[PDB]
Amino acid sequence: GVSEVRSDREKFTVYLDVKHFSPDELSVKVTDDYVEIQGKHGERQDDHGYISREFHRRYRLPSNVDQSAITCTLSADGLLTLCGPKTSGIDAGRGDRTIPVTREDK
Amino acid sequence: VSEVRSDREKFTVYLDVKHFSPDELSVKVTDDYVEIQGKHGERQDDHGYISREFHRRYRLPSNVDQSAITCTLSADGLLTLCGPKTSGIDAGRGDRTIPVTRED
Repeated sequence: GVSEVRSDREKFTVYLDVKHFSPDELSVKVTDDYVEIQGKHGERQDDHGYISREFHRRYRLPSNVDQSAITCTLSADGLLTLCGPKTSGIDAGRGDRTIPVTREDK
Repeated sequence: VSEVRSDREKFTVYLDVKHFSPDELSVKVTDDYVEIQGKHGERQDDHGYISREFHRRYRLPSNVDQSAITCTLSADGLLTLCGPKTSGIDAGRGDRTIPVTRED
């Protein structure tokens, strides 16, 4: 559907279709071992109509994802990709933070 | 997800609202527009949680009888709004809340 999670020995990946949402309309944060994605997008419709859509998603993070290294990219086609590098050892990089939503130039 | 039809007899809106239970939907006529809202609180899904809200507005043709607009919702989550057209000036005009009826 709209939301898929993948996991291999190197990383944890979330793929979320957010078609028509702009980077400025998306907020991505790490909060309490979840990645939180919030979006609100409005647009005109035919004959004076209007549609607004809002959502709030939380994805549970495995303990071995390095929260400080999570990235978020948005494609032209509206695919949001969250990438969470996995780590071993002592440095966990755990902590709440705001993740920049970076549009890729493709 | 949306389609609007408008012929000499009626105005019809088809809208996919599959994520929303009937009680999570509100349809109103406000200042000659139809406003449809869907809102649900945090649900659990396989990977975490999700909440959603939408607000969709449609401008009504001046000759739709607002008082006669009906709204039904299919088991598959398709909303159908229908309003007959009438010739009389301001016939049936007025803000109202339109109950979303289950089709079964």
